[PDB]
Parts: sequence; structure tokens; C-alpha cells
Amino acid sequence: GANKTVVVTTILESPYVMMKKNHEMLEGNERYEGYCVDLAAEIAKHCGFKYKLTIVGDGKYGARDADTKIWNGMVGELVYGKADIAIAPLTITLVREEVIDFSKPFMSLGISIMIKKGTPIESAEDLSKQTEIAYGTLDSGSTKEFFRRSKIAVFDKMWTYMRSAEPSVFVRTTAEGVARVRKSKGKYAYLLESTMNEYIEQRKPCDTMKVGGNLDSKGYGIATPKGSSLGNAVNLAVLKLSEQGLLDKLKNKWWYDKGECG
Amino acid sequence: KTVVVTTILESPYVMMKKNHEMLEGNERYEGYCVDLAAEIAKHCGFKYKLTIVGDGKYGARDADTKIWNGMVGELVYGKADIAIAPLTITLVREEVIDFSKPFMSLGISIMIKKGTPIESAEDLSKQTEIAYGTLDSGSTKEFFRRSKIAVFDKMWTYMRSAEPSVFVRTTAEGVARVRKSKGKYAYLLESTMNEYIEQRKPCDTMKVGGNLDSKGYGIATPKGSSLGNAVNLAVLKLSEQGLLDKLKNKWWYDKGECG
Ligand SMILES: CN1CNS(=O)(=O)c2ccc(CCc3ccc4c(c3)N(C)CNS4(=O)=O)cc21
Ligand SMILES: N[C@@H](CCC(=O)O)C(=O)O
Ligand SMILES: N[C@@H](CCC(=O)O)C(=O)O
Ligand SMILES: [Cl-]
Ligand SMILES: [Cl-]
Ligand SMILES: [Cl-]
Ligand SMILES: [Cl-]
Repeated sequence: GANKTVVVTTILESPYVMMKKNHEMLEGNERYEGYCVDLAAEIAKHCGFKYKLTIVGDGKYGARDADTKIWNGMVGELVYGKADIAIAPLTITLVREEVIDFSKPFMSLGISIMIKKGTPIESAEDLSKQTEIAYGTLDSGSTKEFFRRSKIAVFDKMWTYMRSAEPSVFVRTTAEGVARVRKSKGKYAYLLESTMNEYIEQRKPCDTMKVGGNLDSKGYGIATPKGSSLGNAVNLAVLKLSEQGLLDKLKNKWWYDKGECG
Repeated sequence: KTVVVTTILESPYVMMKKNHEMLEGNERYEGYCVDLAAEIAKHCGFKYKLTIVGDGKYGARDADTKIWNGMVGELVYGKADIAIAPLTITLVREEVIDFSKPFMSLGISIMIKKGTPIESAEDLSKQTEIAYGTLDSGSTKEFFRRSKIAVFDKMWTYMRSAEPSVFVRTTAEGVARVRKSKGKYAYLLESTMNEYIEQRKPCDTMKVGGNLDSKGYGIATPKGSSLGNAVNLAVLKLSEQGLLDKLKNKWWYDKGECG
């Protein structure tokens, strides 16, 4: 049939998607800026489709409710046919690949530790062997699922603590985790993806630090519903952009060219 | 039916065992990709036969005949059912074969003999005393041939016409050239292999500078293969169980010989 506008689900997560200065004077895709906004435009141009960016209603990446088995977040938008494609920092995972399709990765990441500068923590093993400093993860994402499912001794011990900690150590948004690090005087550490950690480290007031090596090695992919006709073209577009160096330029544009800490 | 796996002799991915001459079949070989093959086959439930690619090449398309060689060619023309090897995901290959999600990350990197006054690709491009080249018939050479980045295009212009040839047929030949050229040759190769060799005797090479790109290895199948889906889910399963990280530590850090 005739060409229709592709519905893109994404999420407000800096620097992937951010509200522009004066967004209240703008409409449609012009309201937004960031790495994934630029990436959407490049993918759409190579694949030759028009699109509308839509922020996921519940603000979640995507997890499956154990009881109802209903998917939420951006994953749910694809599963239930409310969006045609997700262009966001959406981590490739086994459970998600069982229900949606992912392109080859457009960016690498691993789980990492964010501390307030001066916190006497250097590693996940350090976190697991003490109780003075609390720590947690984002809700409804791949990081929380990583710890829930891990059989590695240190990570299993961390999950056993996190799942029962009171008050809750989990946060609903990355911004809430950053605020908790900054306001807890070194008594909270935040487990998040190295990409977001490195971005925040270069934003004012320059009071956080990434410590230790990454806990795993993964990537973000552009997601489509299973059997989608867009998957093949999107996949080739990602690989083309990668080999031309454009994904590297976009990373430098939105992370380091924008750095505020020197 | 028994799955024919094409792979390539490349340390520490696939290596001949000690006393291999008295062994038979898959037992002749050891390494990261040998272990990975066993894990994939177990999760997907197939029997397999490891076969070293006849021409010893990863895979490139002949510009004139448009015939693919190497492991890529084995898949395209039906001589193998799957490739389990350090085979780089690239656009040109994705147009003719299928790749799993990546099982290992890498980037192009620089290998020097210790003490060579080179710190970056920009350093190499701005001088002529130190020659440099890449492996033939692989993704690294193709990267430089197709690049429009100023530094890498300048490097390609030099490499393509240098005499004697700066390209080598095997990784081992590139390393030997670094070690024997008294600092007058630097070798462009993937960071995974660079880091492995750096920790092998005689401990006389060094990786310098950041990686020039960011990519990964994938398990490859012919287009439309019924094995593609299961293999992909198996890789992701192994990744999340931490088994790919275990395998890396087994074949890289456990084999380090330089302290
Ligand atoms: C950025 N980029 C460009 N496109 S690409 O050539 O396909 C490509 C392949 C691999 C990586 C390395 C990072 C990564 C991403 C994704 C996964 C990983 C590891 N591992 C190691 C486990 N499997 S995965 O799919 O979660 C990056 C990459
Ligand atoms: N990238 C993650 C969200 C962030 C996190 O879980 O740390 C996901 O796709 O679920
Ligand atoms: N991994 C490369 C071979 C090594 C190289 O080109 O440096 C390939 O798949 O072609
Ligand atoms: Cl429309
Ligand atoms: Cl058979
Ligand atoms: Cl022997
Ligand atoms: Cl040949």
C-alpha cells in the first residue's frame, strides 16, 4: 500500500533524547534533540521513510510482568503494535530478542558504578562486602534484570541485598539515581550503563565518578516488531553509518563536545 | 545431519593441539572458537565437524570475478553450514551472508615493536621511515580501502602502492615482520589479536593508541539458513550467563606469558 508515517517510540534520556531550549515554541520532531534524534534522522534518510517521534507513555525501557506476562515500556509499544520502531538506548537482551527484533548494535556499553567523588568504593566486590553505602539500579530495565538473573557470586550477593533493601534502592529514572548519588553524601552508589555514566561525569556540578571496570559487555540496537519489513533496511543502515564513522562523530558530538567539566 | 563448521587457524581462537597428529576430528583443535562451537552446538542440539578453511582466508570479494573467497565464500557457495571464527561483521558481508549478534568486541589497532616512536594512526600517516600494512582478504584492509576519513585515506594511498608489499597473508607473518624489522614496520590488526600477542613471548610488541573503529565478531550462516535464529539466541544466552567472559579470560589472560 501507500507509504505511511513510521511511529518511532523513544524515551527522554540524556543525551539520547532531550527537550530543546524553547521546545514550547516547537511542535513534532522539532521539540527534541540528541544522539537518538540525530540517529533517527539518518536511519530515516537511508531507509527513505517519514517518521514521528513519540515519547513512551510510561517512561520505561521494557520489562515483562511476571504475573500478567504483559510487556511494558518501549518493548511493550512494539509488542502490542503501538509503535513501528524503537530508536533509543535499548539494550539487546535474550528475553527481548525472544519477542522483538534488534538491529546490529549502534553503540557499546556495560554496567558500571557511579559514585559521588571521594566515596571509598573501587569495584562491585567493594560494594558487596560492606553495608554503609547503599546501591541500586533503574526499574524496568536490563540492568535490574542482569542482577536478578546472575549466578556470579558477587552479583548474586548484590541482588540479594538490593531486592530486600529498605528504603528501596531502585529508581524510576536515571535522573533520580543521579540525584540520589549527589544528595546522599557518599552513602549511595548507582549502577547504570557506562554510556550514561560517562555522560553525567562531564556535566555540572562535576561531582560524580565512574569507578571500576564494566560488569558486562552489551550494546544498544534499533528494535522492530518481529517480522517487520523495516528490520533488514534498518540493520544495513546502522552498519553503513558505523563504517562511515558517523556513529563515532555522533558520540563525540553529544558526549565530549558538550562536556562541561574541562 | 552433521553441521559443517568452517573456521580458521588463528590464535587463540583455533590452534592445533599438542600431538594433534595422533588425534582425529574435532579433537585436533583447541581454543576460544573451539569451546564456543561446542557451546553453540549443545544449545542448538546439532552435531558438527570443524573444518579449517582451505585457502586460509577470512573473506573478500574479487573485484573482477565478484567471487567471494575465504570462510565467507564457503558459506556463499554451500561448502559450509556455519562459520565459527573471529569473523568481523561488515556491511558488505551482511549483504551476502547472515551474522548473529556479536560474541566479542574489537577495533582496528596498531602493533609496534617496543620503542618505535609511534603513538597513533596520525603519527604513522605523517612519516615514511616506518612502513605499515594489514592482513590480506580481511575486514581491516577493506576498512582502509573504503574509508573517506582523511588520516585513513592517506594511509590507504600509501599502503596500496608501497613496494615491497606491506600486506601479509597471515597474522603470524605480520607479527614476525614487526619483530624482525627493528622498528621499521608497524602492523594494523584487530585489538583482540594485538592484546593476545602482547602477552606472548618474547614480549617485544606493544599496542599503541586508541582503536580506529568499533565492531564485533559474529557467527555467520548462509542467507536464510534455518540455524540463524537458534544460533543468535544461543550467543545471547552465553553472553548473559557470563560464559563468553569466562572464555575470554581462559584464552587471553590465562595464556599471558609476560607477567
Ligand atoms: C558499535 N558497533 C557497530 N556495529 S557492529 O559492527 O555490529 C558492532 C559489533 C560489536 C560491538 C561491540 C559491543 C557489543 C554490542 C552488543 C553485544 C556485545 C558487544 N556482546 C559482546 C554480547 N552480545 S550483544 O549483542 O549484547 C559494537 C558494534
Ligand atoms: N538500556 C537499558 C536501560 C538502562 C538500565 O537498565 O540501566 C534498557 O534497555 O533496559
Ligand atoms: N577479523 C577479520 C580478519 C583480521 C583482520 O582483517 O585484521 C575479518 O573477519 O576479516
Ligand atoms: Cl500517514
Ligand atoms: Cl551427516
Ligand atoms: Cl605437536
Ligand atoms: Cl582462494
